[PDB]
Amino acid sequence: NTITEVLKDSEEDYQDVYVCENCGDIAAQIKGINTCLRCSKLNLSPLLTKIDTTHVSKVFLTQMNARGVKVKLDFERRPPSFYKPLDKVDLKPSF
Amino acid sequence: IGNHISALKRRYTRRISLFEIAGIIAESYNLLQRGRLPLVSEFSDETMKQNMLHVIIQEIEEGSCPIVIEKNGELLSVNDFDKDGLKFHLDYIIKIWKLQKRY
Amino acid sequence: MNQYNVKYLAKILCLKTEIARDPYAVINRNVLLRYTTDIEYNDLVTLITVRHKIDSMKTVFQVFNESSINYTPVDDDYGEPIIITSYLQKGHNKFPVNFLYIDVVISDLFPSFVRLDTTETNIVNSVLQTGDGKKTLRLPKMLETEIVVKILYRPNIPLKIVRFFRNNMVTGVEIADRSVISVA
Amino acid sequence: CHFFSKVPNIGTGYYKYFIDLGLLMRMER
Amino acid sequence: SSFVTNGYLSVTLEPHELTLDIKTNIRNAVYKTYLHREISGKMAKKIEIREDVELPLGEIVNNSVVINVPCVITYAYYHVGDIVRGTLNIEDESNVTIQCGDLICKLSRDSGTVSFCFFRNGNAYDNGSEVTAVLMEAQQGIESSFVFLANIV
Ligand SMILES: [Zn+2]
Repeated sequence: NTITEVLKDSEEDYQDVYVCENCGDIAAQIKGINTCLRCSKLNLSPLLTKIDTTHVSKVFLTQMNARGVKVKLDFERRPPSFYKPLDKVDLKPSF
Repeated sequence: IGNHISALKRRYTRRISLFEIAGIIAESYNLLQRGRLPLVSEFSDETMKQNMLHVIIQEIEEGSCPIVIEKNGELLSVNDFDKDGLKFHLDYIIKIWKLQKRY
Repeated sequence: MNQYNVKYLAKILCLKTEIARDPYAVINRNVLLRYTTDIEYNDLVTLITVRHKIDSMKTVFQVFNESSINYTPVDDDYGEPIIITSYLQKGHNKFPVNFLYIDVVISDLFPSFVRLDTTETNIVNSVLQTGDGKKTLRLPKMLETEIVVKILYRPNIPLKIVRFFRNNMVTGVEIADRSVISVA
Repeated sequence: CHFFSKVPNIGTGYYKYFIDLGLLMRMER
Repeated sequence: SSFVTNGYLSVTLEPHELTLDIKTNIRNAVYKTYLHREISGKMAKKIEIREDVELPLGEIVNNSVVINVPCVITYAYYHVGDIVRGTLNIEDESNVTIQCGDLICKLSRDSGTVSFCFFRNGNAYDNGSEVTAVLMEAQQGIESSFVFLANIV
């Protein structure tokens, strides 16, 4: 956690940023509505999801997109989990 | 013979080290600092005049710690680990905290 | 095939005899203490007779060059010709000349190895699982063409895991395992 | 993990943490 | 034109909301993030919280908690060819719309005219008049309402 927080942007510089799960573009905000221009132009309705990354990461990915490389991100949708009681274990020796 | 090894490994899962207890304390302390509700017994207006670390240790000891940890494909509360190891690590941690003026 | 590398191969054709007798024996230098060998050299067919001291049982190997192979079973024959080849190739009875430039078995770098039986295999497989569903770890790899695999070969027992007793400077002996991957 | 601002699977981060809301929802004002 | 399902809705809570007002916060968040929004071509017109099944564990992410609330969802949707009726609305010379209970119909430019507002598609329609239309093409919804390019019936 220490290094994770050291390498991150200051918590006071947070803001809401959305990403299109289809092409990886940072969704723009037009009239208060989140919209991916590229996918809207193609008559698609992709999911927009919130991310929390550093600014330099966005700069790097955009510059990589300039050279022609498309970078796409998926997100984890693990099914829900439930806690179950567990029997006791001793672990001491027989002395 | 696979069942025997599976049982031995399940028992092995219950041992506790510094990393796990430190992580549990970190999660509980962060959530409490940012404003959740303490789950101690006899909660009252006097509970807010104590030290938050005393509150966390009390919650752990009386079995009302909400943090659940996943170790080897299972989900364990802080009370499912071996009790003696929990006492061992907590004693060490409380000593060093007292040296730091936290406890 | 010359007059020297046959004396190196006669030692490998005692570990092979041991494995023929007992497929679950541990193989290392010391096995040679239980066998004796007699060699009759020739430029066409070489004869190697291996004898087990206690049992007094004989095994006769016929060694040919790759180019010229004229094999006919004889008394107490091992049942399959031994072939010395120019390069490394698949087959438990084919040995490259690269393997026979020195006396291999008695070097300090020759391994100590064994084949696991079914119970030990089940124990290893169970130990490898991560406990989270069916996800499992993998043992490191070793090619199918190694001399170790050639020595450990039985026609009706596929070989999947090999156990090594490593020399360890601080604990004496250590145990490791490897998985055999095919070569095309 | 460093690229995407995630917690490395090292030390304290080697495990995954949840919060059990069962007890909290069993309390009534 | 609608159906009902049982499913989990994911939601995010802050630590300061983990108090005795937990159920209220869960309900408010679920409504705020799924009440009248169109997602994947469908809308969730009515949401019921089970209140009778075990709640799954919550996942701690950075400084927030993620919860899968079980619910029974009443989904509604529209397709091309449906006939709807709604109040006409004109904001400028180029933007003319029809407002319904949960549907918005957009009229193509080469269908009528705006003058004064009033609309002339062969008949005079006053600003706020009720007109019938048929959906032709779909788009992305806005401010919790369906959007469709439609022509006046
Ligand atoms: Zn897109």
